[PDB]
Amino acid sequence: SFISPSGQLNESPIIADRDSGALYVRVGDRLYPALNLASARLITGRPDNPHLVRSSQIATMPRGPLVGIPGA
Amino acid sequence: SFISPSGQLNESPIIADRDSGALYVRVGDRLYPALNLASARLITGRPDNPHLVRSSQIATMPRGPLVGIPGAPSSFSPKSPPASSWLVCDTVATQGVTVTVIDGTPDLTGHRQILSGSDAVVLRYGGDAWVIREGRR
Amino acid sequence: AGMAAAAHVPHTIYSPLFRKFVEWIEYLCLMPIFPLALWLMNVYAAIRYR
Amino acid sequence: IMLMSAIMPVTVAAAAAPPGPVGSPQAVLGFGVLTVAAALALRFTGRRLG
Amino acid sequence: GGMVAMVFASGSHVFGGIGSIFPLFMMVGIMMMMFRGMGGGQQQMSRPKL
Amino acid sequence: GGMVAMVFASGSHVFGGIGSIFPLFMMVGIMMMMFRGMGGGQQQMSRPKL
Amino acid sequence: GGMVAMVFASGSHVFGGIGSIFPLFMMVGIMMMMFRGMGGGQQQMSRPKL
Amino acid sequence: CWWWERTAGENRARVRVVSGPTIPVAATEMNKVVSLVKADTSGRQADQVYFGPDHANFVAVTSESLWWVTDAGARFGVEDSKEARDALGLTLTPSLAPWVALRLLPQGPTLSRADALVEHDTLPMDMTPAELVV
Amino acid sequence: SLWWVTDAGARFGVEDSKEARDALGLTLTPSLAPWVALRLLPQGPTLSRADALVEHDTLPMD
Amino acid sequence: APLVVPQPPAPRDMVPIWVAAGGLAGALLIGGAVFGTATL
Repeated sequence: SFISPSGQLNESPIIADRDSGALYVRVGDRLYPALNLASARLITGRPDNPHLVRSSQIATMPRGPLVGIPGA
Repeated sequence: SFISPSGQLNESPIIADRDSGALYVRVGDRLYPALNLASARLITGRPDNPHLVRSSQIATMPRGPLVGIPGAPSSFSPKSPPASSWLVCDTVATQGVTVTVIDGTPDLTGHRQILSGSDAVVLRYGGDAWVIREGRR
Repeated sequence: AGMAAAAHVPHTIYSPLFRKFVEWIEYLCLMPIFPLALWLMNVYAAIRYR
Repeated sequence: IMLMSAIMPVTVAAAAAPPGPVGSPQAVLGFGVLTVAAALALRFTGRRLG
Repeated sequence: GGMVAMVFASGSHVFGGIGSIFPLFMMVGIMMMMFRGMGGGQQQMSRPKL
Repeated sequence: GGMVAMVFASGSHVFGGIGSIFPLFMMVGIMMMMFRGMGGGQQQMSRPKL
Repeated sequence: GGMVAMVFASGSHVFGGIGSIFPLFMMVGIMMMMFRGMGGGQQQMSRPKL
Repeated sequence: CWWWERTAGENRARVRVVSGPTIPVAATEMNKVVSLVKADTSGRQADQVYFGPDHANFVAVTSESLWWVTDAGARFGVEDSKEARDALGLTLTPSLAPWVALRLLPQGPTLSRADALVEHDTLPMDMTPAELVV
Repeated sequence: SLWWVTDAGARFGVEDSKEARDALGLTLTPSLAPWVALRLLPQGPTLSRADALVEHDTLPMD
Repeated sequence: APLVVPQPPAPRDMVPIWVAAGGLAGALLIGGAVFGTATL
């Protein structure tokens, strides 16, 4: 785990891609790409930081259109 | 301390806050916050990926207003398949229809079948009725 | 719990393996003091970032 | 035989006490009282050890 | 090992072949000096025999 | 000493100042094992048995 | 050492890794023969004892 | 320069005037002033912004209103309600600031839960932008 | 013409110039597609080096 | 367009947990008393 770090999905609702840095937010069973951290907190209701997740894991879950406030 | 000191900055022009996940781009001697990875690449001219940097370092460098194209794509991974396949689909309700676009190889299992031979279907459009067969209307 | 221990301990028998175990608890307690006190003083973080 | 038979009604009586649909919380006190009752009967009766 | 690693992180990379021979020979010397101190005698009273 | 001289001639200058603490403590550690240490087979007497 | 150095001056630089293993191991064999040469002991005469 | 100074709990702030050869920032820090875009050509907006030591991010003004100021020099309004506070954090008590100064920073949309709940396929383009010079 | 299709369904255009292709990392051979099928996805802004060299104070929301 | 959030789940009932936790507290304290006093 120290030689070549990675990550895995957990309960937390704010996640980010381990190698691309993109921000995503979970709503139900679906992942939505979010425009920024402010709108991600606001949507979810949890004051927290993004959790880095393996890029091959994020590709398996369903998606949706972009969400949030632009420029926040 | 000798294997990795504090002063080693400027290793690449695209950096990300190790704590906040924020994305920044370097121009001249300043740091500008960028809207997304797509516009960060185009501004810099390098096809790299963000390098994680400790938040205490980025607070010592001058800021700038926001930069880039709003809403541009956030991730790149080019792919090349052996063959290109696209489908346009229509499904009718039971007075209402929905349109679906399929990219990739279709799944022909089950009762799904190619409309070959004497098979046909009839539909309405603009008052007229059209017969579908041999791949033509 | 202290009064309970004080009242019962003087009139019971304990096998050597247990008496030898309470002795070692003292040493296990003494060892972490210096490594922990320097951590509370933030010295290791101060040195790693010189 | 009579003493041993009395533990079952006492046990289910305690296990059923929590409200709502049956589940995890019933088992916690149900098996708890069963544990204490058997251990207690053993010491003062001194028989049927097995 | 730390002294060697610290030199590589500076990029001097003077080691390999000609250079590595120093730490290579020097490593053997320490093992002999500590082995020599333990090899002071040979007799046993081990648990399996007691 | 040869390793340090070899790195200094190479121009790394990494061992200057506080960086010198690594060669220094090793040289001292070797000194303790060679001059003091413990007696051999003909010197069976020692603090734990005397 | 002379035999090794003369090859580097020619620029073939064949040593390192695969090649260096011969001169490295060969060096140990010489030390091992001188050790048997100083063989024996336990006479224990010395200026400080006389 | 006009100066406003206040200590928490004091009934009134101290107002003073300063003058000199250069803006009151040490020569070692002079190089990190931010230069705004200034899309509003009227005299109602500042040209530059500087954040010195012991600055304040979360601020309240004289019924009171709450604002969040970014390092880039933009200000955003924050809802007073428990939902908005609890979701962003901001539970601590804000510092005071005078409206005659705070109004000079450019304004963004307010961070209200009720308007964050939106979907888009594509976003609108920004008119009248400014050039990034390398 | 060359286009990029995102996982979320939107399509973005790419200016066919050596500097734009290499900056994004698209020096590769593209796959073919018919216009009747592709025209159905929503169209986003164009990707080009000249379009990205701009600064903004804050973004609007029409 | 507006986002469709899922309906929030109802919080679990605390009464069954409190009586269950109280049940062990009661049973162990009762059982311990008869064990301890008999030592006297």
